[PDB]
Amino acid sequence: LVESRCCRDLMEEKFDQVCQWVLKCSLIQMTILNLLPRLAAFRPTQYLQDTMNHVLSCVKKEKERTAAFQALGLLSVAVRSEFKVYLPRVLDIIRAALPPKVDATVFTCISMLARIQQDIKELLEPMLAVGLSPALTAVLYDLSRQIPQLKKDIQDGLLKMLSLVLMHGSITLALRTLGSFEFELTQFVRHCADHFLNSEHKEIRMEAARTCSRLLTPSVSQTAVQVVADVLSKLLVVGITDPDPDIRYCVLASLDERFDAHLAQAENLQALFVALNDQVFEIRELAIC
Amino acid sequence: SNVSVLQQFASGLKRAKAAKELQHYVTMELRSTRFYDQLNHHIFELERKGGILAIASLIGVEGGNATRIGRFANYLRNLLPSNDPVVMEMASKAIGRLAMAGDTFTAEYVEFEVKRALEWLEGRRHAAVLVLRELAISVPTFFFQQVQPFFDNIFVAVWDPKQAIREGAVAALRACLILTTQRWYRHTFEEAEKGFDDRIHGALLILNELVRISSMEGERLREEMEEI
Repeated sequence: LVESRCCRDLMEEKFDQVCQWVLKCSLIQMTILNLLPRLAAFRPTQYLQDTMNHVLSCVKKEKERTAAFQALGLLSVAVRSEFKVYLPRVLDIIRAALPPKVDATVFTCISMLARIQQDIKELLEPMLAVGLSPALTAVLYDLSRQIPQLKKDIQDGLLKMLSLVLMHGSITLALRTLGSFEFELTQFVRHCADHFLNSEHKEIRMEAARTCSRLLTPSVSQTAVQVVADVLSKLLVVGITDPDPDIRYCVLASLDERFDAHLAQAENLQALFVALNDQVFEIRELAIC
Repeated sequence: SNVSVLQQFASGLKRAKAAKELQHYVTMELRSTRFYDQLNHHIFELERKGGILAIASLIGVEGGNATRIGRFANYLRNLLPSNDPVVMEMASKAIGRLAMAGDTFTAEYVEFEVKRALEWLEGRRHAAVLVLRELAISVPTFFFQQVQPFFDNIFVAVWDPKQAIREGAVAALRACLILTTQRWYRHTFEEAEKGFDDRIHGALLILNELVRISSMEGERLREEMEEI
């Protein structure tokens, strides 16, 4: 309506201010980068090239890389042809930035730019060494679901990092990743029954109980029935002999209706029968159900 | 009953404060009134974060309909005159939360606060922008009673020589623009163009709000990136 009428004039005025106030004004620099993504989406090659050059100039600048990373991703989403050949500059800048390790904005730029199939093949290695962060995991999971180009490669990289992480609070994130979404496993669940038996941290135990039930998805051969019945025993004992009810409450909540055919064993029943006579009601209510 | 409450309030005022407020809200709901009011008055008089948190914690739990609204109205105006530190932002949020309870006097309190905030519109303009945004967020219907004077006042306060003042003005203007768009475009465009022809971040912030409101396609991507 009104904004759509005086849009080219605003875009021309916005471009002039960015081109002129290049090194004269951090308040304007933060505002200019934010205004560029709004202009790029609303007004879509001279404008795109100038915006990319201004973003590239501010990408290496201090206190502007995070703003420029989001601005570049927004422009790439608006037009895939505009950032088709200009994406390599972002990849090259982040190629040695990840190996060197501020990194939160690097993952966001990749996630925004992701939404062709050969650039992600080698880019996984620099992201793997960047660090174990929820943003990195969320961005990688989003890429796999939206674009499952090499599902095994993303699975292999995530599995390799998870295996070495648990070999020796930061580990709790790796345990979350395996129990977050599907993976491609009897060796993990056997060692998974060791963290809550030795680690005195209450926080790691809260996630430890949650991941055991979700990782037990293979539930007529006498090779997996024995192991699944063993890992079930550890959680049942922990859910009644733990000091604080917070760990106990999540143990029985994980044992939902699905385990009806696995909780009917006589040895397992005695574990549940104790939970009826519990000091706190929140566990008694769950136990009786 | 009162000694423990008084001790908890002092400890929270001076994660400990959040835990005390949650415990006090649970204890108040489970369950004297004069002792709580006296402790809150002493905390408000003296510290600042604890008194506002205790008042906010008791808001929506004890069940004050009109009696608590009047007492909180006087306290809310006491901290409105002077823009105290970042802790005072909770007090404005507490006032907005109390004004959103749905009381009979809430409509009159919102109108009185809006008129007072218009006069203020940097210990006055910045506080008014946050207060106006809090009122708009809590009571969008009550914020539409006087929107023409707000636009004129915002167009003059955003031109002041400040940095963080325009940040609250842009957010307050965006909230007013969002409410209007949910249910002035010419005035906003003309005012921005006049100021476009210190005056760098403010002009871009006003233009950014108009661009986001006009086209929401890019806003979804920003929200998705922030969530992930």
